[PDB]
Amino acid sequence: PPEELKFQCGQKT
Amino acid sequence: IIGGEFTTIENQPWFAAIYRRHRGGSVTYVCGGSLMSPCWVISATHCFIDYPKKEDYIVYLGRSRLNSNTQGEMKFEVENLILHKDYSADTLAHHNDIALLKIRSKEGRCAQPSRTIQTICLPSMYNDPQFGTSCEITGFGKEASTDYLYPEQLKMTVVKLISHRECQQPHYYGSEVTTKMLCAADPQWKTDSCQGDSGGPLVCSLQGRMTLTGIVSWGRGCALKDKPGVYTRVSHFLPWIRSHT
Ligand SMILES: Cc1cc(I)c(O)c(C(=O)Nc2ccc(C(=N)N)c(Cl)c2)c1
Repeated sequence: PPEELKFQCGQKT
Repeated sequence: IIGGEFTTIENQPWFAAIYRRHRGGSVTYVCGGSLMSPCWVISATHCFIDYPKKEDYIVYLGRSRLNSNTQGEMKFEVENLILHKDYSADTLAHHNDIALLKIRSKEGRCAQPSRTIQTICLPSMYNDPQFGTSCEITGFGKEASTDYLYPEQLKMTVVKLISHRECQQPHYYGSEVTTKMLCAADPQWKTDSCQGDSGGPLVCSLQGRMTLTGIVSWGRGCALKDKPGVYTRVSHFLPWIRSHT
């Protein structure tokens, strides 16, 4: 699935 | 930032560093910003007002240092530079001090998520934390008001939101502060944002999310007693944000 979906606003990894 | 600790981008993955090119060869830091969605960064219009030439700015994501590179950083050009039309500056305050930068890389793409690049959440319409909430600010701005250079390492600190009632006291900022601004200070007036921190984020937890509650806008001095830092109140600009992104 496309990279963008991996953004989760507010999360730090 | 006066006070605070040095940090790394992993602790603020939505922070964007904006620089300006002078074709003589130098690139200088201008302001900070925050990544909202893959192609949009938000900052302050006052950072661009004097040189609205989008082609002369460069935006970097995944950066922990100011002039050296960080592994994982991404470089973008500004495809669109939207400044607030009702932006005004008076003796201290900047009104409607929010700006949007649409970014594009040389390959033609927007940001990709990494352990150093993440978006920050936007609040819901007119929704804020209550005064007393501790929020953090980050940036490469001055560490002392008398400095003429910016730190090379990213810094961060915590400040608490204070009420408009408190910030509008005649001995603070009076009516310079409006409902479209938020004031944040450290109880001991020891740490605060300073010159160079403009455009950056004021992050507070709101409904369980780390939310972009403010954008570093203006302040009298840095870490001065009764002189809080004033931030643009993001929650009050949601219609504006949505209309352009
Ligand atoms: C000429 C210039 C340029 C930039 I970029 C700034 O950030 C400033 C500036 O005054 N920033 C600035 C200074 C102090 C504070 C504060 N918290 N007290 C704040 Cl919010 C912003 C001035």
